[PDB]
Amino acid sequence: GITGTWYNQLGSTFIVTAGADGALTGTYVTARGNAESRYVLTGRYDSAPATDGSGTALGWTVAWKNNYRNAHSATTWSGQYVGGAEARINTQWLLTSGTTEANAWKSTLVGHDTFTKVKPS
Amino acid sequence: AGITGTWYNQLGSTFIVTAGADGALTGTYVTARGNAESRYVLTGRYDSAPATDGSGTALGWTVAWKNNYRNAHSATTWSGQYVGGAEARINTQWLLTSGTTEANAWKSTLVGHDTFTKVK
Amino acid sequence: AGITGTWYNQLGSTFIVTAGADGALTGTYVTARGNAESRYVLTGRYDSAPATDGSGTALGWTVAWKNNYRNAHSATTWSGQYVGGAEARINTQWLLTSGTTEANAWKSTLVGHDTFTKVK
Amino acid sequence: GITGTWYNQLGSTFIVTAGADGALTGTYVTARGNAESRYVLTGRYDSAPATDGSGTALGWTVAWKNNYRNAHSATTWSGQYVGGAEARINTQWLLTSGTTEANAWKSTLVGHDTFTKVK
Amino acid sequence: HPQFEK
Amino acid sequence: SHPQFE
Amino acid sequence: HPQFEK
Amino acid sequence: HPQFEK
Repeated sequence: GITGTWYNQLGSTFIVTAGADGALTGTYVTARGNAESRYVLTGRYDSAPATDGSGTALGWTVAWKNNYRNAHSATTWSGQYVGGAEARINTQWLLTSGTTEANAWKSTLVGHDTFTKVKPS
Repeated sequence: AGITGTWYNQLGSTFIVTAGADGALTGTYVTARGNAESRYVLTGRYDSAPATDGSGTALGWTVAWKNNYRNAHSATTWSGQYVGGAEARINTQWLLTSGTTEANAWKSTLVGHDTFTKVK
Repeated sequence: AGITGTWYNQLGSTFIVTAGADGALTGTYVTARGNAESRYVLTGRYDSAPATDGSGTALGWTVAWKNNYRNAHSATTWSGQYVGGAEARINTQWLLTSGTTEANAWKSTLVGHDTFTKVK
Repeated sequence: GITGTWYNQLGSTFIVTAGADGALTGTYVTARGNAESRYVLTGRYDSAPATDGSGTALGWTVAWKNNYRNAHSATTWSGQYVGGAEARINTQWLLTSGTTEANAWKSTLVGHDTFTKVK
Repeated sequence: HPQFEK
Repeated sequence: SHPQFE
Repeated sequence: HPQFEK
Repeated sequence: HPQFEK
C-alpha cells in the first residue's frame, strides 16, 4: 500500500515506488509544484512487517539539489505506514545543512510530517 | 567526493558506501557482530556539489533492519555532514523508528547521534 | 496571561500552569487517568517579552515522572511556542529520557510531538 | 552528585542545585562569561533513582532572555546524570525560536551536549 | 509510561 | 527560504 | 536491537 | 545565538 502519491500537510507531494526488495524510489515535489521543485529520493522499508496490527517501518532521504538549484542540505524522514481506512505515513524528520565547524549548532532542524493520499488545502 | 570507502562508529559498526556522481549513496551497514547475519543494505543521497567555503557536505541514508536472516521491524535514518581533511569524519543525528500499533506509537521513535571516522 | 490556565492534549492529558511575570512556568501535569497518582509537578521558562508581530512565544518545561505514589525513572521536556488568538495552541516537540545503564543508553531517549489547546 | 558547577564541550557553564523535592534551580552562563550572559534555569530530576547502575533522568529549560538581551527562544535539555569517577550529564536538546506561523516548520534545532565537572 | 497511560 | 517549506 | 548489538 | 556564543 506504500506505492503511490502522497501529500503532506503543507502540500508537498511524495511520489513513491515500494520495491519487492525493500527499496523505496521516487520523487519529492515541494509545494510550489514546478520543474525546479522536483527532487530525487531514495529509501528503505520493512518488506515483511508484523501481522499483529503494527505499522510498516520506513525511511527516506532527499538531498536538496537538482538541476536548477542547490540548498546544500539533506532531509531524512523516519516513520511508519499505517494502512486501512484512511491510510497515513507518520514521520519525524531531520534536515541538516552543510556548515562550517563553527556553525555546526544551527546545522540540524527537527520536525514532523503526516502524509495522506488526499491533498489538503 | 571523499565519502566513498569504509567508515566506523565508536560502538564497532561499519559501513561501506559508494558515492555516485549523481548524488547517490549505496552500500552495506554491518553491525558490531560482523557476520553475514549482521549485514544490511543502505541507500541515501548527498550534495554532489557542495559549497567551497569550508562547509561540510550534507548527506543522509536509511537502513531498514531486515535482511534474509532476521527482521527487527524498524528503520533508522542518519542525517549529517561529511567533514574532509586528514581526520575526516561524518557527524550525524539519527532517528530509529519501530513499527508499533497505534496505541504504542508514542514509543516508536528513538533519537541519538553518531560520529564515523576512517579508522577504527 | 494568554498562557496561564488549563491546556489539554488530544490524548486526554491536562497541563495546569501559571505564567509568572518574571518568565517562570509552574504547575501540574495530569495524565489521562486523572487520579491523585496521575499528578506530577512541572516547571519551566517562557519568553516574558515576546515580539508583538504575530510571532509565537517560545517556552519549554520539564516533568520528572516521580510523585509520592509512583516513579517511572524518566523525565520529559517539551520545547515549543504558544500561538494566541481564538484558536490558541501550544505546539511542542518533546524528548523523553529514561534512566539507563551505560550500555543501554541507545534506547534512553524517545522523541515526539504534542499540541495543546484551551478546549478539549 | 548533581548539585555543582558543570561545563559543556563549548565553554558554557551550568551552575545547579538539586533539591530534595526533585527541583533543579540555577544559572546557565554562555561561553562569553560576562553579566549579560547569565540566564535563569529551572528543571526537574528523579530524586529516587534505581540502584541497579542506571543513570538519573533529568531535564531543564533556559528561556534566552535576561535583563540585558532577548533572543526570543528557549532551549530544553533532556538527559541523565551518570555518577562515579568522572561524573557526566549526557543530554539531547531542542532550541525553539518564536516564529510566525508560516515559519514554524523551521522553528526548532536539535543537538546534543555532554557536561562534565572539569572545564 | 504515565505520559501515555489511559 | 528552504525548498522543503516553500 | 541490531544497530546497537555486540 | 547566545547558547553558542564564543
